[PDB]
Amino acid sequence: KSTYRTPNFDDVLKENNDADKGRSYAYFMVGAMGLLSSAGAKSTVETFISSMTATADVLAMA
Amino acid sequence: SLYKTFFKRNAVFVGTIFAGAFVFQTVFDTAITSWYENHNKGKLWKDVKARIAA
Amino acid sequence: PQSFTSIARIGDYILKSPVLSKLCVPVANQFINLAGYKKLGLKFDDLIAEENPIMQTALRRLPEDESYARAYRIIRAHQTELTHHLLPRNEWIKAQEDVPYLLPYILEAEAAAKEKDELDNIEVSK
Amino acid sequence: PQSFTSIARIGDYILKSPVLSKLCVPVANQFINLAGYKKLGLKFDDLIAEENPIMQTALRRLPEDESYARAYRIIRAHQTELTHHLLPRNEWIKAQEDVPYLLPYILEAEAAAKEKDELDNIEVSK
Amino acid sequence: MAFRKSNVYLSLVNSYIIDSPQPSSINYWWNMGSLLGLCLVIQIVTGIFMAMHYSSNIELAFSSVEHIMRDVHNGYILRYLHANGASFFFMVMFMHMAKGLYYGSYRSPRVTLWNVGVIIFILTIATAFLGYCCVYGQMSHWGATVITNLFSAIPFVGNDIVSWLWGGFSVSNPTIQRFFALHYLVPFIIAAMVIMHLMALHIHGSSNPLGITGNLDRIPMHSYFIFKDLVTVFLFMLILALFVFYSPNTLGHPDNYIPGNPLVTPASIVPEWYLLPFYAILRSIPDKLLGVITMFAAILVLLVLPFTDRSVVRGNTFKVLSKFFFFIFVFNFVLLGQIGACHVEVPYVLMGQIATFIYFAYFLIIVPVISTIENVLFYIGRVNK
Amino acid sequence: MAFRKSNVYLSLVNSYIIDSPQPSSINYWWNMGSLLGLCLVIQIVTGIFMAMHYSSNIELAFSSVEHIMRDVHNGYILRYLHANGASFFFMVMFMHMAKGLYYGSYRSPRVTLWNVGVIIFILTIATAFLGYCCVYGQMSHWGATVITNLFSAIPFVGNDIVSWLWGGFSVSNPTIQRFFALHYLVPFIIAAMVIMHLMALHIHGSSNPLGITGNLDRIPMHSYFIFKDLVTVFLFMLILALFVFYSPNTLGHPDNYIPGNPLVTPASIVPEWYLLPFYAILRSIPDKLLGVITMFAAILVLLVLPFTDRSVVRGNTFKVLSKFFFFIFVFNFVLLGQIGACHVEVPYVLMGQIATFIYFAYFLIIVPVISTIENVLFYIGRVNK
Amino acid sequence: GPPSGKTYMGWWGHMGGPKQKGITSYAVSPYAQKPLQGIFHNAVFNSFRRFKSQFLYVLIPAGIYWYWWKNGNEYNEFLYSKAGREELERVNV
Ligand SMILES: CCCCCCCCCCC(=O)OC[C@H](COP(=O)(O)OC[C@H](O)COP(=O)(O)OC[C@@H](COC(=O)CC)OC(=O)CCC)OC(=O)CCCCCCCC
Ligand SMILES: CCCCCCCCCCC(=O)OC[C@H](COP(=O)(O)OC[C@H](O)COP(=O)(O)OC[C@@H](COC(=O)CC)OC(=O)CCC)OC(=O)CCCCCCCC
Ligand SMILES: CCCCCCCCCCCCCCCCCC(=O)OC[C@H](COP(=O)(O)OCCN)OC(=O)CCCCCCCCCCCCC
Ligand SMILES: CCCCCCCCCCCCCCCCCC(=O)OC[C@H](COP(=O)(O)OCCN)OC(=O)CCCCCCCCCCCCC
Ligand code: HEM
Ligand code: HEM
Ligand code: HEM
Ligand code: HEM
Ligand SMILES: COc1c(O)c(C)c(C/C=C(/C)CC/C=C(\C)CC/C=C(/C)CC/C=C(/C)CC/C=C(\C)CCC=C(C)C)c(O)c1OC
Ligand SMILES: COc1c(O)c(C)c(C/C=C(\C)CC/C=C(\C)CC/C=C(\C)CC/C=C(\C)CC/C=C(\C)CCC=C(C)C)c(O)c1OC
Ligand SMILES: CCCCCCCCCCCCCCCCCC(=O)O[C@H](COC(=O)CCCCCC)COP(=O)(O)OCCN
Ligand SMILES: CCCCCCCCCCCCCCCCCC(=O)O[C@H](COC(=O)CCCCCC)COP(=O)(O)OCCN
Ligand SMILES: CO/C=C(/C(=O)OC)c1ccccc1Oc1cc(Oc2ccccc2C#N)ncn1
Ligand SMILES: CO/C=C(/C(=O)OC)c1ccccc1Oc1cc(Oc2ccccc2C#N)ncn1
Repeated sequence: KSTYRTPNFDDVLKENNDADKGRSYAYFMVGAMGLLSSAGAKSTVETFISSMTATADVLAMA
Repeated sequence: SLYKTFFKRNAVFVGTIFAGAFVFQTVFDTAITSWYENHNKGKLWKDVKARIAA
Repeated sequence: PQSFTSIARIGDYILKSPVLSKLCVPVANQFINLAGYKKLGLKFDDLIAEENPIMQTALRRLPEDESYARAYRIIRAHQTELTHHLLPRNEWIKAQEDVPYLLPYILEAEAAAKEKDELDNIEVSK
Repeated sequence: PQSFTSIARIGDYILKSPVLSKLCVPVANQFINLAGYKKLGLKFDDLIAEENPIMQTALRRLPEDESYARAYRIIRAHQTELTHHLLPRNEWIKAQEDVPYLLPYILEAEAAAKEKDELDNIEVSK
Repeated sequence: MAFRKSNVYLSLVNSYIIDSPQPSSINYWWNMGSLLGLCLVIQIVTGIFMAMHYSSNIELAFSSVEHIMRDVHNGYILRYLHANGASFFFMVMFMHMAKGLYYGSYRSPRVTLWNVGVIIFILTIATAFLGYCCVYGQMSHWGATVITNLFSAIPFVGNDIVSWLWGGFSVSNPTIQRFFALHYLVPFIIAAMVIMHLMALHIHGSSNPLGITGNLDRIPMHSYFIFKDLVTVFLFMLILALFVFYSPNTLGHPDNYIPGNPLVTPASIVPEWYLLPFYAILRSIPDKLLGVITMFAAILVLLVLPFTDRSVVRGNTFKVLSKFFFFIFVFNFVLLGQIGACHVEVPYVLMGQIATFIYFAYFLIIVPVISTIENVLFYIGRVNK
Repeated sequence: MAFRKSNVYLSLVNSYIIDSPQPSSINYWWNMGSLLGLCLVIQIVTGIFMAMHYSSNIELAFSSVEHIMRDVHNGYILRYLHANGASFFFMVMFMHMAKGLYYGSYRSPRVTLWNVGVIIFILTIATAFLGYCCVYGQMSHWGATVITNLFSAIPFVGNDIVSWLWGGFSVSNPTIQRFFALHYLVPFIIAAMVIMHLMALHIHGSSNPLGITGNLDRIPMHSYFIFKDLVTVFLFMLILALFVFYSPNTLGHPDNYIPGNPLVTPASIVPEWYLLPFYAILRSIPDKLLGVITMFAAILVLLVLPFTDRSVVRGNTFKVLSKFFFFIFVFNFVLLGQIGACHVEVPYVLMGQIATFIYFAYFLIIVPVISTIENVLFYIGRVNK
Repeated sequence: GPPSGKTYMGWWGHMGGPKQKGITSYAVSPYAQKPLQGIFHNAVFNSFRRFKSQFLYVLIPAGIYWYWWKNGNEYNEFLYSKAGREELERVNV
């Protein structure tokens, strides 16, 4: 048939599009992921770095 | 609008996920430690020392 | 790896035997229906691996109206696979449409490559 | 790095002064003879580094009879260098042949790039 | 053009993980290769920080690991992530190779990619053997005694390869010191083979689960398969964290917390779980020279698969007989691992000999016969004659 | 085409050492880069074989090296080739960098190639510092005491970087064990930077001693520069063999055959010869914080040369004033090495302060002023006005 | 550098498939679609047929190998008990 006729997309479309609500919820979930990934990567580096400080038997002879 | 005050300006979208994660560390560690010690009350050394004072 | 000349030699021997075509041909019809490529809208000649010089020769010599229809069936099968669905039942390939359209072009290119190989490594006698 | 517009501005100021052209010009003639590029058959404009957009523009606009002669002088200087020798004394570049053949093409391309840069970062007023 | 395509170092990054064309229909089995890259980084980084506190002398090796567990700040986290991370490395690698068998990824034009992967698998086995020796527990000493004594059955050179491997007359102090130095080096050779592995993959690209050409519908890597990779990265880290913090000694042997004693033999000598099927193949041949040859042939028989597969179709998706015998081979591999942890007793001796035969008959007998039959059934079910 | 151009792994070999177009007029100074590749292989291979016999505990480190010299078969050959090979590595690297200064190899379009080389030079200095600590001689202990105490003058973080570098309160047993583990690792990071160094070189090719374009006359690498490379490889090995077998302790200090004693200070604390000019720059600044900043600025000032050279001609071949001041800079570097081996006495204190100023004034004052004057002398000696 | 060998994949614009003509495609932005419309109509019927049209190729080889291991484990348990002592000398010959 004619290429100007668009097929049926109605079982996935929102009843009201409302562009300032669809963008706001998607950016909440991406922002929460970057929040938790930065706090997780920070404690990971501090676990490896603090293993080079003085051990428990060295501190006992201080 | 609350997209453009929270997630548009990506001089602090990198920033707020880097500063909200700083205060996140102390509130999270205080809440779990308080729950973990209350679940195990009567078994810790501080609960033992309070009545091995004799 | 096994050539289509060898597959057609074994297969035509079974189909001419009246006792072997009563045993193997019912088993082959159950094997194809359990394979399930027709429920994705494919013919069998769409499934042949093409990364070899014989298959590249046969795909060049295919007429262009059949080459456009082969490209649509492959694209539609990739989209159905990523959605983890099957096609609607009125869009399945029927058995009378599952014909070997590419097989005569493959067998012609195989016979020409065999004749060239025999003439290149050849003996003479006085 | 230093532009040829800046080099010509300083150099033409010395050459117009009658007291500065008596001091620096004898020193510059001893500097060129001690450099020794003329004993390999080169002019000075053969020695300019060419891996920049201004020099690629000026080399495209050179007439083709001068472009063929420049290519022969560069090739002859590479062959003399690997043999650890100098040219015969009757094949050295003379001072009246050491002319700046490429300098007007370089100065024209530099002025066009400066005018384009001034029009691209520009103010207005009502 | 953009700077990610014009720079000399960023164009290698852009053509591999940003703009590389992927087939649109690959599933979650195609995520195992990037998990193996994360596992190799985890094993290398926890390895360097533990090596700052380790002593490789035979009088000091067991107490150095106990010093890491007790006195180093977060030292028990470094060891438990390292020991459990080696078991997770082998599990992801087994699933990655079994994906290649099922979908026909070994076939042309990807034979060089499959051959480099077999070299990587050999070097990973040798790495885990050398790190287990560095603990010098009771299972460390006697497992090294059993394996190194196999090489003395080689004719005319055997009794001099073993004493060159010991540095002496038995497993002793020069053996442990040279095994720790080799254990540092081989993960850097593995990292260079991974780079050669990714170069051969860039030439032809990946296959897809339908087995047919992917050149008609491609999507770029960035933000589609980057975010699909994040789902399996976080699931991998969560399951690994449950083992490191809540059950850290489930995948090990309690005899390795006894220090190594060359005068007391343990009641049972058992390897780690990921080397148990190759241990049962070795114990099923009574002659000692033929047993060590068959043990190394179990890895090298993976190279015959591009020549014994006779099918004109790539993969197992539309083949019902090849599907059945693939899962026969999978549960045969699990049974061989279970036999390798039992005693040498009736009826486990005959069961291990039948399962060893089924392993080698899959590559050399079953695959060329079944794929020839499936070629003919596709033909005569369509051709009218 | 031929198989050396169609294979995925051999085409990298063919485009680098077989078919790569070289300028026809390069001299023997362009052979130093391939000698540096041979030196890195020699240091890595002798390093692994010695590490099979080495103990890194502070009570065992000095006697382990004496055990290598006496009890290991050909063990004195392994150590003497390793220690003397480090001095030959620095001498070839100094001549390689001085070739780049003379011929203008740092200039555009080769700035990325020059910047990667400066990173390699920093990592090589850190490698040789860590290997000298592993001997634990008397010069090993007190040289590590002097250098690690410099970092406590950094504001607000200084007293906690040093104790994180010691693992304790001074140079002690955790310091030597972590320095040997870092010493194993950094040569593998150097090998990865060398691969990035060769990728940037393949993009533009080499320069030539005339300073002008080489695109008009090229000859391939194989059998011309392969056989020219063999002449300098055999001369390098002959001179290295004369030091290893006939004079093996000339380039070292006899105080390093005394075991490390933290209670007895030596009469003179002197580094190896290739670190002596940077030691004299540090001792010429009386304030302790500005002295360690100036010491690290002496390496980082190599990055300003693409911006301070103002000449329109590449190289020093046709410039008589730039030739004179290049050799002023070379003999100033030798004098700074000699001052670094003297006592802090009159008049060596003022001589080291003047020579430190001449080092930094070459890159920032002398090169932009002289190259501006030589631009104008070329102009007015030809133009008739 | 030198040109490479002949492969079976190209790049964007010259990927190396057949020529396409007559196919139209349509798509809608993800910002204009319903958020997360899957757990139902996919756990209802879709995530049951996707493995139970495949379950018989896995569970017939799994039932063969589990029957074989369980039968051999009970026979080893009989041989080392008191009642299986007489068979034990016979089969260790
Ligand atoms: C060991 C430590 C490593 C940890 C990580 C390794 C993960 C290995 C898992 C094996 C694998 O990679 O293949 C998985 C395969 C499914 O592939 P598929 O693309 O056809 O399914 C897409 C789906 O329909 C949509 O999946 P969708 O993308 O829509 O949602 C994601 C889903 C979780 O996805 C994953 O975690 C993938 C592992 O989220 C939810 O379930 C929502 C409710 C919470 O599954 C199968 O083919 C058969 C299922 C059983 C396989 C288990 C065999 C293990 C030996
Ligand atoms: C730790 C030490 C490791 C030692 C390992 C070897 C390292 C050598 C380091 C010295 C060096 O770098 O030499 C470079 C320098 C090149 O600079 P240049 O441009 O002035 O001279 C072009 C080429 O030499 C002509 O040398 P020529 O080409 O004339 O030699 C003839 C022949 C090659 O002969 C030899 O093999 C002798 C070695 O080649 C032919 O032409 C015939 C072919 C048909 O050579 C020179 O001739 C200049 C002399 C100054 C050297 C002083 C070094 C100061 C440190
Ligand atoms: C020398 C080295 C030898 C290596 C041998 C490796 C053996 C280790 C065992 C690894 C198990 C991995 C088996 C699965 C391999 C993945 C490839 C595969 O089988 O495809 C997935 C299969 C196909 O499903 P679909 O039909 O929906 O997709 C078709 C494409 N359109 O969908 C499925 O059927 C998935 C079902 C998976 C069940 C497998 C159970 C495995 C149990 C092992 C337990 C081991 C610990 C005890
Ligand atoms: C972090 C900062 C690092 C600083 C790095 C500086 C390192 C300095 C250490 C010494 C390096 C040795 C310098 C070698 C000079 C290399 C320069 C070069 O590549 O060639 C220059 C010159 C070229 O001469 P031509 O061949 O072009 O002559 C033809 C007629 N025009 O060739 C020549 O003229 C060669 C003349 C011989 C030079 C003698 C130098 C003496 C060096 C004394 C070393 C003392 C060590 C104890
Ligand atoms: C692919 C990489 C690696 C693998 C598969 C691997 C595997 C292993 C294994 C299985 C053990 C025995 C663990 C136990 O049961 O206690 C071990 C121990 C050890 N490995 Fe590794 N390793 C790897 C990389 C490294 C590297 C690169 C280093 C050092 C730089 C290292 C240092 C150590 C040390 C010090 C031990 C002894 C401490 C311990 O027992 O945990 N490892 N390794
Ligand atoms: C440290 C080890 C390894 C790493 C990091 C690695 C990495 C990868 C990656 C990232 C891919 C592409 C994505 C994918 O298909 O998953 C891949 C594909 C592949 N790998 Fe590996 N791999 C490793 C080991 C192996 C081994 C042991 C084998 C086989 C014996 C192997 C054989 C293959 C094959 C055949 C493919 C192509 C699959 C296809 O295109 O369908 N690899 N590898
Ligand atoms: C670019 C590479 C390297 C450089 C420049 C270097 C440099 C040095 C130096 C200067 C010393 C002190 C030697 C002395 O005066 O006695 C040393 C010692 C040592 N290095 Fe290296 N090294 C390198 C690579 C390696 C590697 C890769 C290893 C180990 C795998 C290694 C293992 C050792 C050992 C065991 C010692 C102590 C034994 C001795 O004193 O000779 N080295 N290194
Ligand atoms: C392990 C260290 C190094 C290795 C293996 C190495 C290797 C090489 C090789 C093989 C070449 C080409 C041939 C030649 O011109 O000699 C080269 C060129 C070059 N290298 Fe290095 N190099 C190293 C260190 C350095 C350092 C420390 C610098 C400077 C700070 C540097 C800067 C350069 C430059 C500028 C060139 C281009 C020279 C020209 O084209 O005229 N490299 N290098
Ligand atoms: C200008 O044009 C040129 C050019 O003129 C030249 C000469 C070269 C070649 C010069 C080079 C220096 C390239 C070669 C590079 C190296 C030699 C660097 C070494 C690289 C490594 C990765 C080092 C690792 C090597 C090893 C051998 C370590 C492994 C050690 C082992 C296996 C021993 C341990 C084993 C046991 C059993 C203990 C060019 O590449 C080039 O560019 C196109
Ligand atoms: C088909 O399309 C694909 C594709 O699907 C995928 C998944 C990838 C995925 C790519 C990968 C998974 C990359 C592979 C992973 C590696 C190569 C990892 C290599 C490992 C290393 C480099 C280890 C190095 C580690 C260190 C140097 C850490 C050292 C520790 C230190 C320095 C301690 C610090 C010391 C002190 C004193 C603080 C592709 O590239 C790709 O394109 C082809
Ligand atoms: C041994 C395996 C090797 C594998 C190689 C993989 C590549 C790893 C690189 C990873 C990304 C690194 C980003 C580099 C940043 C951009 C490059 C750049 O800035 O180059 C230059 C500046 O030069 C430098 O300072 C180089 C910095 C050294 C980087 C060492 C890590 C950018 O300027 P330019 O205009 O020349 O870039 C175009 C180049 N064709
Ligand atoms: C980025 C820096 C790292 C890169 C290093 C590059 C240098 C690597 C070593 C080069 C040495 C050459 C190795 C042999 C080359 C022949 C390979 C071959 O014949 O290809 C295969 C055989 O497959 C293999 O078994 C490869 C084994 C690799 C072993 C390497 C350890 C057949 O050749 P093919 O027909 O595929 O050639 C076309 C390639 N596109
Ligand atoms: C040092 O002992 C190592 C062991 C281990 O499991 O390391 C991870 C081990 C312990 C007890 C008994 C044996 C052990 O080692 C091994 C080693 C091993 O190596 C091979 C694996 C596949 C093919 C060939 C070999 C060999 N040799 N196959 C089986 N067990
Ligand atoms: C462990 O002692 C190492 C020494 C050595 O020479 O190693 C090869 C050494 C011995 C005595 C005195 C000092 C020593 O070390 C050093 C270290 C050193 O390091 C640098 C070099 C250049 C720029 C910055 C630094 C620093 N820090 N510069 C000079 N001497």
